[PDB]
Formats: sequence, structure tokens, C-alpha cells
Amino acid sequence: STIEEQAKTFLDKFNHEAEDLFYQSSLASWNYNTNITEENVQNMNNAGDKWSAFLKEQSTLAQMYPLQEIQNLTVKLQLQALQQNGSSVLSEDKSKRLNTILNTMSTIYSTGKVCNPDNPQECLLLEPGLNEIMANSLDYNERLWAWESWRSEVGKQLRPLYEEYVVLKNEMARANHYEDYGDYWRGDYEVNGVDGYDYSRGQLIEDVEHTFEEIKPLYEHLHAYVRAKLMNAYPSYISPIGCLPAHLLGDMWGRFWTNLYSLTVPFGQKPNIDVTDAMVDQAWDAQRIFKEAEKFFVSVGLPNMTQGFWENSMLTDPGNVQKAVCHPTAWDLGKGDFRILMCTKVTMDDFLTAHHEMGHIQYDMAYAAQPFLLRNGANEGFHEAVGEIMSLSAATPKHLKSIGLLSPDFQEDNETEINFLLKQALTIVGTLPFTYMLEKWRWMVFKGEIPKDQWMKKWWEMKREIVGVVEPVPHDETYCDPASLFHVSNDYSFIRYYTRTLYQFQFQEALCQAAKHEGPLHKCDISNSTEAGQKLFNMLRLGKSEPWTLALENVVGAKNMNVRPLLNYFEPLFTWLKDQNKNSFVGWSTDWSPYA
Amino acid sequence: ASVYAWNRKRISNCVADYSVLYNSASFSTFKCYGVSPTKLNDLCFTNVYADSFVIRGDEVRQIAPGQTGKIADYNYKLPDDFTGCVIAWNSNNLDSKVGGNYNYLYRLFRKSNLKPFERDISTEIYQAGSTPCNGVEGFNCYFPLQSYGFQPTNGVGYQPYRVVVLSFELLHAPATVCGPKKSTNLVKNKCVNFNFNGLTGTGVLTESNKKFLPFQQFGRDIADTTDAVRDPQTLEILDITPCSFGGV
Ligand SMILES: *[C@@H]1O[C@H](CO)[C@@H](O)[C@H](O)[C@H]1NC(C)=O
Ligand SMILES: *[C@@H]1O[C@H](CO)[C@@H](O)[C@H](O)[C@H]1NC(C)=O
Ligand SMILES: *[C@@H]1O[C@H](CO)[C@@H](O)[C@H](O)[C@H]1NC(C)=O
Ligand SMILES: *[C@@H]1O[C@H](CO)[C@@H](O)[C@H](O)[C@H]1NC(C)=O
Ligand SMILES: *[C@@H]1O[C@H](CO)[C@@H](O)[C@H](O)[C@H]1NC(C)=O
Ligand SMILES: *[C@@H]1O[C@H](CO)[C@@H](O)[C@H](O)[C@H]1NC(C)=O
Ligand SMILES: *[C@@H]1O[C@H](CO)[C@@H](O)[C@H](O)[C@H]1NC(C)=O
Repeated sequence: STIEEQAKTFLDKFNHEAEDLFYQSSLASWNYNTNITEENVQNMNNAGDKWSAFLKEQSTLAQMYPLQEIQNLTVKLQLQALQQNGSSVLSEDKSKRLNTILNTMSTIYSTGKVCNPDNPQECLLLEPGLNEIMANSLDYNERLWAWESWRSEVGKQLRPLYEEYVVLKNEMARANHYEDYGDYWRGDYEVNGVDGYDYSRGQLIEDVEHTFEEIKPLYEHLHAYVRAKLMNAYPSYISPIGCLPAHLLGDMWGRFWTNLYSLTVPFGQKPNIDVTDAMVDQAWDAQRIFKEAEKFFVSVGLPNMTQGFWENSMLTDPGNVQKAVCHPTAWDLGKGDFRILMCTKVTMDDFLTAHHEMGHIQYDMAYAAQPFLLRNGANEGFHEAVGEIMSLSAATPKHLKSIGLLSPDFQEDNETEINFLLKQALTIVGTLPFTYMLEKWRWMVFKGEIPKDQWMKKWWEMKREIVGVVEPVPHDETYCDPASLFHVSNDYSFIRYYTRTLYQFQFQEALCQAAKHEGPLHKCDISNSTEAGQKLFNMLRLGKSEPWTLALENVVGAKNMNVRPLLNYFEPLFTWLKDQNKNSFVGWSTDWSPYA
Repeated sequence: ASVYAWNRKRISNCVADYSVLYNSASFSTFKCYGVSPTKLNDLCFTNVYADSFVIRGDEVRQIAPGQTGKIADYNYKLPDDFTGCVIAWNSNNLDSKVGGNYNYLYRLFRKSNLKPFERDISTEIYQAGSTPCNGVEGFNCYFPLQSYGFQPTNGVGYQPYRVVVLSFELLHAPATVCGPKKSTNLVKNKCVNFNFNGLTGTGVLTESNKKFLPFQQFGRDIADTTDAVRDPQTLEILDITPCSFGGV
């Protein structure tokens, strides 16, 4: 005759019911990613509606339970997530605006168009056409048109749609007892009910900004050096006094600077660390590529992979009529069913990607014993950071020589390590300012204290200050370029990526310290260390049952977000960068000179 | 049958060979409580009732004496100091169908914990709160009987493991089923120890001219001395005499 027992009874009933429906929906989703048919899309609505409708009914039943008498924390967290009304607060007339707007924008973004105006020769989709013309060409004139080929043909029509999206999605916060829609996303990091360990929703903003003061000095030299290597091919086309153009950062949005390898090679005289020709000589296949990754995981200490994946999932591209996309993703169908979706290929990135994918799958079984609601990561950032720590170790020369991919005789001199370390910084350290500014823009715009006219002027001003990019051509307010990015347009919390770097390196130092490795962190390895595996397994199995803040104290012992154990990984790189930037103009202020 | 409808059958008055079970090379959780498998055949007890049901692979360990949980507490309770063996093996290839085998049900809630060796089949529903349910499911009805989902692609932990339970107890009745004690071939005209069905001794085995009636087993001549034993595997009466001995 108590609420606590009644809540436990309901949760047990829901757990068995929810998992059964989820498994049926999850397995249907896998097939559509492997065999697309005209009837398969029709199947999604039949499965999707009942699964979503199931949560709606359960949420209403869980609402009548008061939250002021549940001393237990395991069920308190479960009820908090299950009681999230979501779209129920929205009226029927206003609720239909969600699917209607969301799906139309999805189709718009899927239309790849690089056909030249007044010259319709041909143009392919996003993957085949947009990437090749920007990641390989070194022409300024066509790249500028390519920059406008997407920010003026796709994002132009999103201005009246995106504005409608943020005005109605901001209202649900009040109905949900939240500050704003941006604050709603901060609820993942919120912790309540534990004395001293409570994490305020607003504490995320200050903590993120606080850690950014030590990132900038590293970025100032990183941007100073990377720009210096960009003017080698453009001695005079760009003045060495301002920032860099937006359309010369490898990608369309400049998130990843991997494509700059050809233009900004630090020392191309000596050979790079490549084993692509090594594995083909030994006749490597998909089975052997993944098998060697599996034995790496068990060597650390984690349980080895299951048996219902090799004969269940797909590795290569099957058949010819099957055109289903095979993007690297982690699948958690539940009930002990786990699959990996990706197209194996003989390439460097795919080999690293293979090690990255199994990380998420390994984490899935860690919290298997947890209930269905708590069968998830501690927060949105934990799931991604856990799956990337091994990728860093997999790229170390020591690990490569252990298996035999690298040559037995490969010296480790100064230039060999700087070349490898710098590129990792570009794709990790380089993207941090871009991640922070975009998320900050999403929080402020969702707050609602921003008139329509100043949406775009404020977007550019801080990008030139924080990221350090000059606009290739002036744009008026009608343009909606900030809404052309994939994550922001499709409503994905991009903050997880910013915390990914702070999480992967914090665990790396703890695991490396646990392994008692002697030397710098870049040469550190995680294999052949059972003690490190036990430490990682202790926090992975916790899942969402325990607060995410408690997880950090179990690995590094620091409750706050520690940014110190990230410069230590790049200490050899930072010292060289300082000397290299003796004459370069390090530190950029507001600069209208390139396109005044 | 399902776990919530487990059956209890009677097996008695015959001989069962447990040696073939040990080397079946198909059982995954062959566990014996209170008796070693090796000495299960030489000695036999009564009350050899057996139970058959389907249990998911993950919750196999719950079925043990002194072990509680969900299935062990609401579906089938094993008494403490259990004297018997449990045999379980995977049945993925036949006890599963595409889309989920929704044929096995189990009890998820109960008013009180199940007593050891109790069969409970009912249509009533649980009372999570205080408002009674009149047969219409509500916020506190929670129909306990839920169907299992066993897909062919389910993980090993979730695979439906086919399991049976064997129990042995004591009663004031003649011993029930035992094992066959590997009768050995005879030998004649040699001082050989013999152990027939019930009686044993040492002597020389030779041919006999006397004829036994069809209902005797062994014969004696004077002073309860057995000297004529009819082997059961040949239905032939053979004389028994003490072999050479005496003073030198
Ligand atoms: C794969 O898809 C094709 C057409 O898209 C269809 O004819 C075929 O039956 C599918 N096969 C499987 C195994 O789904
Ligand atoms: C909450 O209840 C669960 C029930 O399994 C138990 O495991 C956990 O320790 C309890 N926690 C608290 C804080 O009472
Ligand atoms: C969810 O909606 C129900 C029904 O309108 C309402 O009673 C409840 O207070 C809402 N809860 C939240 C958190 O908005
Ligand atoms: C995982 O390790 C166990 C224990 O040695 C072994 O029995 C099993 O075959 C292994 N599985 C794989 C896929 O290597
Ligand atoms: C790990 O141990 C194995 C087994 O001796 C060995 O082959 C391998 O080279 C070792 N790797 C490292 C990085 O020490
Ligand atoms: C690396 O740099 C240090 C510091 O100048 C120098 O002493 C050392 O000889 C260099 N090693 C190589 C292989 O160039
Ligand atoms: C059982 O009886 C038959 C009858 O001819 C006999 O052949 C057989 O040997 C007997 N079994 C044994 C084990 O002796």
C-alpha cells in the first residue's frame, strides 16, 4: 500500500512489454538498411506508429505517480525519462506541424545538386559529387561556386521553414516545465537527488566555456601553422593578415580537416604511416580485418564478441539490386541481438573505422543487465567517446607493429610522430571551436530573445572570432546557411561531439596510467593490460543507473570537466608549433581585409 | 509445456541408463545437486518424478536449490537440499520461429512467493495497488501471464534452452527405477567369485543334473548352504561347490 512498490510493479511490467515491441521495430529497421524495396517503406509506418503510440500510453499512466516519495534512485531515474510528455503537450493541430515540417526538410536535404545554373550538363548526389569536387580540387574559383551550390540552392528555401520550426519547438519547454528547448537538451547532463553530485542544467554552459580558455591557445598556434601551409599554393591570392576562407577547410562546413593532407603535409620527404599496400600483399579480407580487432578487445580484458554476428550481419556490399546505404553505425536490437552495419573496404580509414564500431557494440552488453529504460549510456556523450578511445590506440605504431601490418623496422623519429599527431589534432582539436560555436548559436536562438533580422549577422561575427573564418562573399539576411549543416538541420544534439574529445582523452590517461605505460601518451597502448580493462568495465556496466558525474570519479577521480589531460597528449606537438610560429601572425582579431 | 504449466509425470518399475546421458555431448547445464552423476547408477532411490518446461538461457541459473529470482519465485520453486539433477540444452533450431515464438508463457506477478514443488495455474490477475480489477485491465491489473519471444536471431543469453528436472526422494516403498549393473559373462570349472541377483559367494561353477521348477532362483541342500544357482540370462541351473582347500 505504498507508491514505491506500485512504481516498481509498473516498471517491471513496462520493461518486458517495451523490449518486445522495440525488438520487433529494431529488426525491421535492420532489413531496410540491407534490402530496400517499395513495400519496405510502407512497413515502417505500420511498425513505427504502434511503437511510438506505446510510449504515449505508458507516459500517461506513469504521470499520476508522485515523485516526492521515491527514495530509491534506480526507479527515480527511470520514471523521469518515462514521464517525458514530449509531443503530447502540443495540440493536435500544432502537433501535425512536426512530421509535416520534419519530413519535407529531410527530402530537401537529400537532393544533391551541383548542376551549374544556365548550364545543365549533369550533377550527382551529395556523396559522389559534393565530396570529390571539394576534397580533391585546388581551384579557388570553382570551389566558391561549389560553396554557393549548396548554401544558395538548398538552404535558401529553409528560411521560412526553419523559423517555423524553432517557434513551436521552443513552446514545449514551458509545457514541459523547462526553460527553453535548448535547456531541454541540457537535461541529459542534469543530475538531481544526490547530495553534492547534483548537476544544474545551466552548469553545462559555464563548464563548456571554462574549458575553452585552454583550448584557444593551442588553436591559435594550430590555426597559425595551418594557414601558413595554405599560402604555399596561394602565395598572394589570400592575404596573410586575416583569417581563412570557409571553402578551403576540406569539408563544406570545415568540421574535419582531413582533406588538407595533400596541401599541408608537414614533412612529405619521409614515407607516411600507411599499411594499405601491406595488407593487400598478405591477402587480407573482411573476415581477417575484423577478427584481428576482436582479439585486440579480449586481450585488453573485455569479453570477446558473440557468435550471432558473423553469420547474421553483413560485411561487404551484397548483390547488385541492393542499393541500401551502409554507413558505419552501431545496432542494438536488444534481447542479445547485436549487429554492425558497414561496407568493408581495403582502406586506411575503414580499418580504423572497424575498431571504432565494435566499441559501441561492446558498451551495449556492459549495461545489458540494466532495465530497458536504463539500457543506455550515461549521457549522449558517453556512448560516442567510449567508441573512439580504441581507435586512437589502433593508430599507434606500436599496435600496428604488434599485429604485423607495419614493417618490422620502422624508426620513430621527431618528424614521424609530429606528422601523425598533427593530423589527429586537426580532426579532433581543429573541430572543437566549430562544435562549440554552433551549439552556442542553437542555445541562444532557441531562447527566443533574438529578433528575426539579427539571426544571421550574429552567426558570422563569432565564427570569425572563435573559429577564425572569413566569409568568401557577403550574404544578406535572407540566406539561411547555418541551417544547411546536417546535425543542426535534422535536430541532433551536437554538444555530444564537443564532450567526445574531453571524454576520450580523460579515459585514455586513466587507462594508460592503469597500464603503467612508460613514455608519452601518443605512444601509449591499451592491449596486454588486464588491469585497464577491469577499470573500464567497472564504469561501462553502470550505464544510466548511476549518475554520469559519478562515472568520471571512477576513472580519473575528477568530478569536474578536466581539460588538462588533453594538452599532455599534444605536448610534443605544441612545443614544435610554438617554434614554427615564430614569425607567423598568431592571434587574429576582427578582419574585414580579405573581403572588405 | 511452458514454465507456468510445467508437468509432473510418474516413472517407476523399470531400468534407466544414466551413462548415455553423461556422454550425450548435447547438454549445456547438466548439474546435479546432492548426488554425483557417477554414483547415480550404482544406488537408486524412489520418487523419480520428472518435470519438463522451457526456460530462457539467461535465467537458467535461477533453477537451483536455495536460489531465488523471478522464475524461481513465481513459476517453479526448488526446495532446499534438493536431491536430483537438472539437464538443459539449447533448442534454437526447433524451439524457435521467424517473428518470435509466442507460445511459451510465464508468471510475472504473484500474491505470495511460490512454495517448493507447487503447480499454480490461474486466470486471476495481480493487485498492484488497492483498487480491485474486475477483469478489465487497468493501471494496477498487470495480467501476469506474458508470452516469451524467441526469434531465431536472438542472442545466446536469450536463446530458449530446453531444460528438464529430475528429482529423487525417499519413501516407505520398494525401490523404484535403478540402473542395469552390467552383468558379466560366466566361467565354468574355476574357483571364481560370483555375485548373482541378491546372493554372492566363491566356488567352482559346473554343470548340474538336477531340475529346478520354473519359479526358483537358487537352491540349497543342507544347513542353508547354497549349492545350485540358476543364472537368469541363460535359465540354466549350475552347481556350486567350494573349490580346493584343506591342510597341507
Ligand atoms: C532484396 O531486394 C530485392 C529488390 O529490392 C528483392 O527482389 C529481394 O527479394 C530482396 N531480398 C531479400 C533477401 O530481402
Ligand atoms: C533501488 O532498488 C533496486 C532494486 O533492484 C536496488 O538494486 C537498488 O540498490 C536500490 N537503490 C536504492 C538507492 O535504494
Ligand atoms: C503531461 O501531460 C498531462 C496531460 O495533459 C499532464 O497532466 C501532465 O502534467 C504533463 N506533464 C508534463 C511534465 O508536462
Ligand atoms: C570467447 O571466449 C570464450 C572463452 O574462451 C570461448 O569459449 C568462445 O569460443 C570465444 N568466442 C569467440 C567468438 O571467440
Ligand atoms: C601483446 O602480447 C602478445 C602475446 O605475447 C604479443 O604477440 C603482442 O606483440 C603484444 N603487444 C604489445 C603491444 O605488447
Ligand atoms: C629530435 O629533436 C631533438 C631536439 O632538437 C634532437 O636532439 C634529436 O636529435 C632529433 N632526432 C631526430 C631523429 O632528428
Ligand atoms: C535375454 O534373453 C535372451 C533370450 O534368448 C538371451 O538371448 C539374452 O542373452 C538375454 N540377455 C542377456 C543380457 O543375457
